[PDB]
Amino acid sequence: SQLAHNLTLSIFDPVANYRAARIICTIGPSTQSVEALKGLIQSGMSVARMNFSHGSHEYHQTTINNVRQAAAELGVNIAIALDTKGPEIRTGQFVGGDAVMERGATCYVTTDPAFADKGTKDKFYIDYQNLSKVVRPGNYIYIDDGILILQVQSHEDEQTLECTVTNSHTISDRRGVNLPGCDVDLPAVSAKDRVDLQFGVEQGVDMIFASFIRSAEQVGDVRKALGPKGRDIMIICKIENHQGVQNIDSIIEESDGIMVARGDLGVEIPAEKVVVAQKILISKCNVAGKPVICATQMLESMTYNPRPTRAEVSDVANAVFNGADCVMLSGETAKGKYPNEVVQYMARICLEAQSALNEYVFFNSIKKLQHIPMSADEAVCSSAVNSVYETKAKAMVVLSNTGRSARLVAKYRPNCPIVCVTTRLQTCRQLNITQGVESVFFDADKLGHDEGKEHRVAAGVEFAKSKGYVQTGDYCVVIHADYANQTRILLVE
Amino acid sequence: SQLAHNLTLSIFDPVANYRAARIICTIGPSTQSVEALKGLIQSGMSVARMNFSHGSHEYHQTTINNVRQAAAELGVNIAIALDTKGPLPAVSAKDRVDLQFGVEQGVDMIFASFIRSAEQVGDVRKALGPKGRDIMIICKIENHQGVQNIDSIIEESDGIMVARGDLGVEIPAEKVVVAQKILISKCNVAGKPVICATQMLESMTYNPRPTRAEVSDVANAVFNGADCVMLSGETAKGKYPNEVVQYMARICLEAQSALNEYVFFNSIKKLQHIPMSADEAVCSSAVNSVYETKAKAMVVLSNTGRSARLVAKYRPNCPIVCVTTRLQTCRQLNITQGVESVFFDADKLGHDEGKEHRVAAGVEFAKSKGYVQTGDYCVVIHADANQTRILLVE
Amino acid sequence: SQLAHNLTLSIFDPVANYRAARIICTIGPSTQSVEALKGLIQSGMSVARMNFSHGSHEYHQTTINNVRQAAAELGVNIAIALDTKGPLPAVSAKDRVDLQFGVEQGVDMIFASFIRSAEQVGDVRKALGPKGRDIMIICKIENHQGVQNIDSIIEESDGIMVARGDLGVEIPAEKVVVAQKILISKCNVAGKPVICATQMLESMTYNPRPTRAEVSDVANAVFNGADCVMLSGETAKGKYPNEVVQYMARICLEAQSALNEYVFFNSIKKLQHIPMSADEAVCSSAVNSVYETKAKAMVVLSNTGRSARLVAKYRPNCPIVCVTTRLQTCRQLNITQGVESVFFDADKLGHDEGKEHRVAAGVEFAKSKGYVQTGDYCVVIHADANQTRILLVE
Amino acid sequence: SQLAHNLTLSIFDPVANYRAARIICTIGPSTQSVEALKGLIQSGMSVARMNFSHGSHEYHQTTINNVRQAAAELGVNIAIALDTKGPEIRTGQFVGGDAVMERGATCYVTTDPAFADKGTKDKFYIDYQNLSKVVRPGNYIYIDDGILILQVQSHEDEQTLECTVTNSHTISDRRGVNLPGCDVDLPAVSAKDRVDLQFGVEQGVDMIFASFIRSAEQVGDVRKALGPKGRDIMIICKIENHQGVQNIDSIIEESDGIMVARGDLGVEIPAEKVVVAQKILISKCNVAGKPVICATQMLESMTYNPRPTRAEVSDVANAVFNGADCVMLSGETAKGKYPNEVVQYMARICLEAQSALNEYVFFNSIKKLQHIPMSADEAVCSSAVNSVYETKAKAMVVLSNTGRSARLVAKYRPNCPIVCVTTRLQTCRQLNITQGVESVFFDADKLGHDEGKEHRVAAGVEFAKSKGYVQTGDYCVVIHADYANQTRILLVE
Ligand SMILES: Cc1cc(C)c(S(=O)(=O)O)cc1Nc1ccc(Nc2c(C)cc(C)c(S(=O)(=O)O)c2C)c2c1C(=O)c1ccccc1C2=O
Ligand SMILES: Cc1cc(C)c(S(=O)(=O)O)cc1Nc1ccc(Nc2c(C)cc(C)c(S(=O)(=O)O)c2C)c2c1C(=O)c1ccccc1C2=O
Ligand SMILES: Cc1cc(C)c(S(=O)(=O)O)cc1Nc1ccc(Nc2c(C)cc(C)c(S(=O)(=O)O)c2C)c2c1C(=O)c1ccccc1C2=O
Ligand SMILES: Cc1cc(C)c(S(=O)(=O)O)cc1Nc1ccc(Nc2c(C)cc(C)c(S(=O)(=O)O)c2C)c2c1C(=O)c1ccccc1C2=O
Ligand SMILES: [K+]
Ligand SMILES: [K+]
Ligand SMILES: [K+]
Ligand SMILES: [K+]
Ligand SMILES: [K+]
Ligand SMILES: [K+]
Ligand SMILES: [K+]
Ligand SMILES: [K+]
Repeated sequence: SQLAHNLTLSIFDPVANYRAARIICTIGPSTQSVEALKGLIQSGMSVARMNFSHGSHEYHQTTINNVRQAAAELGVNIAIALDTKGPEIRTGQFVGGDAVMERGATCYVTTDPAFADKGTKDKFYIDYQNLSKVVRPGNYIYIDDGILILQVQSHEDEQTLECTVTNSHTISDRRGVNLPGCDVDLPAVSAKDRVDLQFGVEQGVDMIFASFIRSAEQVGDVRKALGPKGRDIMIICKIENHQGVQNIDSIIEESDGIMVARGDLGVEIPAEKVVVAQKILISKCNVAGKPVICATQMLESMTYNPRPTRAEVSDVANAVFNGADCVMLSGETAKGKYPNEVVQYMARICLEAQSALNEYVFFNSIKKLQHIPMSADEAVCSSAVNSVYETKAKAMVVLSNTGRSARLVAKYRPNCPIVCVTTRLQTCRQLNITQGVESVFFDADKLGHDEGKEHRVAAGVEFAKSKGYVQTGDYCVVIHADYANQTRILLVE
Repeated sequence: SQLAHNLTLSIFDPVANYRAARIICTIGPSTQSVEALKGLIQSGMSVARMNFSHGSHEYHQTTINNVRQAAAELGVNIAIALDTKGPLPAVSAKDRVDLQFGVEQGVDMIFASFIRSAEQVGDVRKALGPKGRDIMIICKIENHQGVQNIDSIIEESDGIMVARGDLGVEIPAEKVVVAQKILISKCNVAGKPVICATQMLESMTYNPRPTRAEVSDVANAVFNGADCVMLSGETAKGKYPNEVVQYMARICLEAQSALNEYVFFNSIKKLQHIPMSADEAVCSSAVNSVYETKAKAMVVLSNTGRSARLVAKYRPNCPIVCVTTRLQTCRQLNITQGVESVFFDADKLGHDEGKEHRVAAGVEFAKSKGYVQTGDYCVVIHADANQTRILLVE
Repeated sequence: SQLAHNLTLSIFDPVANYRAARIICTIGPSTQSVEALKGLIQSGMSVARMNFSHGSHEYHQTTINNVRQAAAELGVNIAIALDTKGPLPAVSAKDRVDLQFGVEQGVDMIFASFIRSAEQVGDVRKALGPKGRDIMIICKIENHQGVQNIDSIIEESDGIMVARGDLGVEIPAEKVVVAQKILISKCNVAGKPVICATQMLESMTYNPRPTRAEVSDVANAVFNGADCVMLSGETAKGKYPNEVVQYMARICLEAQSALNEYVFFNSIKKLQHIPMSADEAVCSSAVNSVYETKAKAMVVLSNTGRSARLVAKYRPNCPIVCVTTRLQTCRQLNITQGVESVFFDADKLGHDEGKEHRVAAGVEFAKSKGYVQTGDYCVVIHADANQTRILLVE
Repeated sequence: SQLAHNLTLSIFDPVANYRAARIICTIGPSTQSVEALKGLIQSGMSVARMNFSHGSHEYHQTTINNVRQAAAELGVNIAIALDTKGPEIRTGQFVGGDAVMERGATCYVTTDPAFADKGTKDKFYIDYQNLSKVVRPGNYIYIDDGILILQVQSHEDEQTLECTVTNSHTISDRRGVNLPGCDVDLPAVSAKDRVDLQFGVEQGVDMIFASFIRSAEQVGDVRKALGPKGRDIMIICKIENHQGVQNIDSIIEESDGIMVARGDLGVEIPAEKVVVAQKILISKCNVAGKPVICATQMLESMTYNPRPTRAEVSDVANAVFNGADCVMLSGETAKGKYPNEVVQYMARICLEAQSALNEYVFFNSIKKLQHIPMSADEAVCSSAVNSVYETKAKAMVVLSNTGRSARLVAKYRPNCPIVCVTTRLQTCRQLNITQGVESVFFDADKLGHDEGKEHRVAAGVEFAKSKGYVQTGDYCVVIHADYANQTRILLVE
C-alpha cells in the first residue's frame, strides 16, 4: 500500500498545502539576535533548542528573551527547549596546556586525582573513577570528539591503564572522553544539571532534552530534579548509547518523548545498525503516541556550503518516511553560514517527502496493534481519524487543554491537518514537537469558559478556513475528549 | 506491517544468513587485474560493469577475459555488463559498434544510457541484432522524459537503472528521492530488476570510511526494494575497492534484517487482478506456501530464468535457489534479488524430464549453504507445464 | 465468522438478556378482548395486525380501541397495523375506503397486499393523502412480479413483508426459501424493516405444540436477518394464543443467542461506498465503537426514528434505546429489530436543546432493564447536526 | 458476504450443474427389492442405511446383496451403512400382553427382575438396573416412543419408584423407555451390537452409524468391537442426547464423522436448542474435516403425502446452508408411499440451496481458523482450493487412495466439483458421505501402478469433461498428496 501509493505518484504534481513534520533549530551566535530569530521563524522553525554544554546562564537568558520577543513580534508560538549538559567524562590538565600524542607511543591513563594538574604525553588523568572497572584490555577510549583513539593494553594497577596511541593528535586541557561499548554508571543528572534544570523551570521552558538517558529510573531522576513547579515540563529523553536502545521500552513509557541522536549512537554502534535503530525508536514512539525527534547529522554540509549533498537530502526525507514527528538542526543554525536557507530547504524536503507518504499505512498499522477492548480515549480518537478517511474530511478540530487529545489524535495519522484549540499557551508551544498539528490559543480570560464548546469549535474551523484547508461543502471531523468526550462530523458553511 | 516489524527488531540480534540484494561493480585501473577481480568477487560482486564512455575495445576485452578467468578460478558465475556511452539519437554510431562488440563477446546485459522513450529501447534491440536477442536491456533513466515515459519504458525493457546523479542535474534532489521510490516500486510490480546507481558510497573512493548519510542512502535503497546497488568510482579508480564492496554487502545485509518481505509480498499480490493467469497464480501461491509453512528455502526450475524472476517478484522471506540448464541464466539472475543459481549441465548429466535430479541438486545446494536441514520445509516449483511441491528435507 | 461463532457456542449457556426480533400478531375472535390483548402483550406482542379481508369498520374499531386500552393499562406502546384486502389495480375501491379509515383512526402502518411494482406503492400513498404522510407502507410481496421488481419496491416503500404462503402458490417451495433470503438481505442493506410472514407455527393453532420443522423455520428467519416474525391464524382463531407468542419469543431469543451480529455489521459496512455521507459514517462508526469497546447498550436520540433505523441497520451486539419526543415513533419502531423506545414528553418536560435530559432518560432505561451498570460503556448518538459520545456509566 | 451474495441472486437463473450434498436412504420393505433400489439410485441415493433395530441378519443380508446388485447393474458405487441397534432400556412383559394406563393413576416402576414377566397397570418392570440411581423425583420417564409420559413421585425403595401416569395410553410387552435429562451409563456396545458389527465386517460394510454415543472412550469401544479386520470401516457417531453434545469435541476427534439425530435429541432438549445444536455440530465437523449427516425429521410428511409441508422444505435447505455434507431419509424411503419422489425432491432442494450458497464464506472461515505454521497436508489442500478461486478453475482432480486428501480438499469448499481418482473401490463408496466429491475408480490391477500419475490425472480430467464440468480453455487444479505432494494448474485440451 505504500508500494501501491508510489505507483500513482507524479513528481510534477503540486506539493501538499501544509507541512506535518516539525523543525527544531539549535540557537547559536549565527542566530541568537532577534532579527536572526525572526528569520528562522519565517523559514519554518517551531522549536528553539539551547545547548547547555556551552554558554553561561546569561547567554541562554539572552536566547530565552530574544526567542520570546521574536515570536511575539510575529504573533506565533515557539517552544523553548533546554538541552542539558548531562554527565561527561573529561581528561585532566596538561603541563603546560597540551600534550602531543605520537602514533604507536605507549601512555598511561590514570584515575588518580593526584595527576589532575600534571598530565603529560606519557601519563595523564581521566576524571571518571570507575574507569578501571568498566574498561577491559582490547577496548578503546576516544578523546577530543573521538579524534584521539587509543587502545587499552593492560591494567598497570587498579587505578591506571596502559594504552597505545592509535592516532597522532595533540590534545588540550580537559578534553571529553568516550568509552565505546562500556556500561557507564554516571548519575542521571549531574550537579550542574540540577542547577540548569532549576533555571529552566524558573524561566518557564517548555521541554527538556535530557542527555545520555540509559534507563527508565533515570527519567524519574530528571522529574525529581525538575521539582513540583516543573511537573508540566516535557521530558524528551536523548538516546545516545546501547543502553538507551536496549532499555527503550521502559524509557519511552517514562518519558514524554524521545530523541534519536545518530551521531552519539554512531560512536559505538556501526552506522548501518544506527539506521536500523532509528527505524525501531521512531516506530516505537509512534505506537506509544509520543513525539520523536530525528537529530544530529541532517544537513551538516550546509553549515559552510550553499547546498547539501544528495545523500543528506535523502537522509532528511527518509526521517519523515520513518515516521518522525521532528527533524533537528544543530551547527547548521547555531554557527552556519546559511541559517535561513537550511531551515527553508529542510521544510521543502519534509513537505516533498510528505507528498509521497501514505498516512493510511500509518493509521492502519497503529490501529491493528490496539487490543480489544480499547478504552474510551483510544476508541474515540482512532474512530475520529477513521471518519476522516471514511468521509474524505479535509480538516480536524481537537479541543484539548493539556494537548493529550491532540497527541492521541495525531498518533493515528490523518491525511488532513489537525487544528488544536487550547486555553493554554504552554500547550500551543509544546505541541510544536507533534507532527501534523497546529495550535489556536483560546483566551479563557477575556472570552469566557465556553462550556458549550461551540465558540472553541468555530474558532478552530475559522482557522481551518483561513489557512484554506476547508471551504463550504467540506467535511470536518470535530472531537472533544477529556471521560467527557464527543465526536461531530460537521458540514462547513 | 513494516511498522509492526520495526517494533520486534533488535540491533543486537545476529544478521540474516544470506544477503538478497545484489552488488554491481564498475571495473577500472584500480580493479582490472585478475587478482583484483578475485578480490571483488570475494567481497560481494555479482555483476561487472564496463563503462564504454572511456577505454578502447582492447581495454574492455581485457576486462571480459579477466572477469571470466577470475570467475572460473573461483567456480562462480559473474555477469558482465556493457554500459553504453550514449549521447540526439538513442543509439549513436559509437554505440552501434560497441553493441556489435558486446554481442560478439557474449555480454550478459546492456545498461542503455539516457533512455527517454519506449521506441528508443527498440533501437538498442535493433543494434544488438538476431544473435543478441537473449541479451537483457536495462534502461538508464537520467532525465524527466525517462521518468515521464517510465511505464512504457519498463514494459519494453528487461529492467531499469535509477541514475540519481544524472537526474539530479535538472530535477531538485528532494524530487529525485521520490522518483527513486516510484521507479523501484513500478519495477517491483512489473517483476523486472531495478538498479539503484550513482552517488552510493562516493566519499569512500579516497577515504577509508564513508559518511553516515551515505550509509543510510544505501540502506534505504534496499528498503525501497531495489534488486541491486551499484558502485561507480569506488571500484573503478578508488583506494579501497575491496573494503567498499564488503561494506555495501554489510549494509545490505543489515537493511535486509530490518526489511519485512511480507509487506512486499502482500502489496504485489493485492495489485493482481482476478482471475490470475496460471504463471502468476502458481508463483504467488508458492511464495504464500513458504509464509504459510515457515519454509526455509525455495527451489525453482527455470531455463530462461522467467520463473525465477516471477517467484523473486513475490519476495519470500527465505533464499531462492534456481536450478538452470544454462550458464547464461546463472549470470543474468545476478541482477534479481534473493536468488542464487545452480548450473545443471544437461550435456554430461542428461535431460532429466522427471525433474527429480534438478530438484535434488537445488535442495543439495540449499543444504550445503545451511538454509535447510532435516525436518525443514522447502517449496519446489517448476513452471515452464507447471507443478508445486512442498518437500520435507531428510 | 458465523461458522467461527458456532464453534464457541454451548446450548447449556444462559440465553441473552434481551430479544431483538419483534413479533406481530393478527387479532381475531380468539384475541380481540382487552384482557386477551393484555395476554398477548405480556407474551411478546409488539405489533397488532388487523386483517381487512374480513370484518367491518365497527369490528376493527373495537380492535383499535381495545389495543390502545390494553396498552395504556400496561404503560407500553403497541403498533397498530392495517392489512388491506387487496385484489387488477393496486388499491381497490374497498381499499381506498379502508385506508381512509386508517388515517382517521391514526394507524401506524399499512401492510399493502399484493404489491407488484414501484408505482403501485404510490397508489397506496395517494389513497392515504396528506394527513397520512407519516404512516409507513410495508409492501407485501406475494408473486413473481413483486420479487422481480423488488429493488424499486424497496426504494419506494418503508419496508417489506415476505409472504411465503402466497408466493408458494406459483413458485416452487424450495425457491421461496431462497427468495426469502434475497428479500431479507436486500432490506437489511436498505435499512428498512422486513417481515417474515405466513406458515410460521401453523400447527400450533389447534395443537398445544408445533412441529420441529416449524420451529427451525422461525429460527432460520431470524438467522436470515428478519426484523419481525408474524403470527396469522395462531393468534386470530387459535386455541393457544398466549402460548404461541411466548414460544415464538423463546425461539427468537434462542436463535439470537446463536446469531453473530458482527457478520451482519461487517457485511453491510463493506457494501457502503467511499466516501460515505455524514449519516452513514456517524452510525456505522458508532456501532463500530460498541464492538471496539464492548459497550453494553446504545442510546439514540431520534424524533422521526430515521436515526434509530439506521443504527439498527448496522446490528450492534447490544440493546438499542431510542429516546423520542413522539409516541408515533415509539409504535413505529416496533417493526425494527433490536430497538426499544423511550417516550420523552416535550410538553411537560421541555424542549431540551442541550440534550442531556433525553440522554439521561435513555441511560436510566438501560440501567432499569439491567443492560448497563456502573463501569460499563454506552455509546450515545444524536444525528438529526450530529454527535457521538462514548459515555461511562456511573 | 453471504449477505452480499444474496443480493446478486435471482430465483429465475438456472441451477448448478452438480449437487454437492449427498443423500442417505434407509432401506425397508418399500425399497428393499433390486428394482426399487435401482429406482433410488437414479433418484439420487449415494448411501444405503440398514436399521439394525429391526429385521434379522437374513433380512439385512438381502439388503446388502440387493444394494450390491442394483449398483453393479447401473455401474455406480453405493455405500452400505450399518446403523446399530445400540443400548436400549425396555419394560418387561405384562399379564396378559398389555396394560392400560389411566391418566392420573399411580403406578410403580420396579427394577427387580422377579417382575419381568408379571407386569400390570399398577406395578411393572424396567430392565435398566441403575434406574434408581440416575432418576430423581420430579423427573420424567417416556415409554413407547414417548407416547406414555409418567412422572416419578418418590422412591418406594431402592428398587421401585412411585409414579403418576400423565398420559392415557395402553402399552404392550417390552416397550422402549426414555430417561430425559438423565445420565445413562449403559455400555457403548451391547452384546447384540458386537454380533451385528461382526456381521458388518464379514459382509464388508463401508461405515457404522454407531448409536447413542456419549463420550470419546465409547468410540474406541466400537473400534475394538470392529476388530483388526474392520480397522478401515468408518465410524460415524450418532449424537442422540445431551452427553453427546457436551462431549462433542473429543467425540469428533475419535470418530470418522458425526450424525445429528434431531428427533432423539428433541426428546430431552427443547426443539429451539436442537436447531442451535445442529449449527454447532455441523460447523465443528466442517473445521475437523469430517463428514456430518443431518438425520431424522426431514421430509417426514412425504411418507404418506405426495408433497411435503413448506416448513420441511426450508428445513432440508437450511441443513445444506448450515454446511452439512449429508441429508438422511428414514421412514420416507423405508416404508413410504413415494420413495423415488422424496429422494428426487430432496435432491432438487439440495441443489437449489447450493445455488444460493456462497462456498467462499466457508473457505475463508475455515482458512482463517488454521494456525501458523500449517503442516504440509493442510497447506497444500487449502492452497489448491485457493487457486480454484484465484483462477476461476472449473474443476479439481484429487489423487487419493484412502480418501484422506479428497476429504481434506472438500473441507476447504471449492466452488467447483472435486473429482477423486482412487485405486480402491472401498474409497469410492466411503466418499459418498463427503459433499462435493465424485469418485473415479482406477483399476491398478488391469491398468498398472502408474507412478507417473498422469494416467490417473487424465482419467480424472476425462471424467470432468464427460460430465461437462470442463472444456477446452478451462483451468483445472490437480493435486496429489500422500509427504509426497504436488499441485498442478492445468490447461484443458
Ligand atoms: C578560538 C578557537 C581556539 C581553538 C583551539 C579552536 S580549535 O582548535 O578548532 O578547537 C577553535 C577556536 N575557534 C573559536 C573558539 C571560540 C569561539 N567563540 C566562543 C566559543 C566557541 C565558545 C565560548 C564558550 C565562547 S565564550 O564563552 O563567549 O568565551 C566563545 C567566545 C569562536 C571560535 C571561532 O573559531 C569562531 C569563528 C568564527 C566566528 C566565531 C567564532 C567563535 O566564536
Ligand atoms: C560562531 C562560530 C562559528 C564557527 C565557524 C565556530 S568553529 O567552527 O568551531 O570554529 C564556532 C562558533 N562559535 C560557536 C559555535 C558553537 C557554539 N555552540 C556549540 C558548540 C561549542 C558545540 C556544539 C556541538 C554545538 S551544537 O551541536 O550545534 O548544539 C553548539 C551549538 C557556540 C559558539 C560560540 O561562539 C559561543 C559563544 C558564546 C557562548 C556560547 C557559544 C556557543 O555555544
Ligand atoms: C401388525 C401391527 C401391529 C401393531 C400393534 C401395530 S401398532 O399398534 O401401530 O404399533 C402396527 C402393526 N403394523 C405392522 C406391523 C408389522 C409389520 N411388518 C413387520 C414389522 C413392522 C416388523 C417386523 C420385524 C416384521 S417381521 O420380522 O418380518 O415379522 C414385520 C412383518 C407391518 C405392519 C403394518 O402395519 C404394515 C402396513 C402396511 C405394509 C406393511 C406393514 C407391515 O409390514
Ligand atoms: C412396510 C410398512 C408400512 C407401514 C405403513 C408400516 S407402519 O406405519 O408402522 O404401520 C410398517 C411397515 N413395515 C416396516 C416399517 C418399518 C421397518 N423398519 C423400521 C422400524 C420398525 C422403525 C423405524 C423407526 C425405522 S427408520 O426410522 O426408518 O429407520 C424403520 C426402517 C420395518 C418394516 C417391516 O415391515 C419389516 C419387515 C421385516 C423386517 C424388517 C422390517 C422393518 O424394519
Ligand atoms: K548536550
Ligand atoms: K500525502
Ligand atoms: K555511460
Ligand atoms: K527480513
Ligand atoms: K390480506
Ligand atoms: K448474539
Ligand atoms: K438405530
Ligand atoms: K454456488
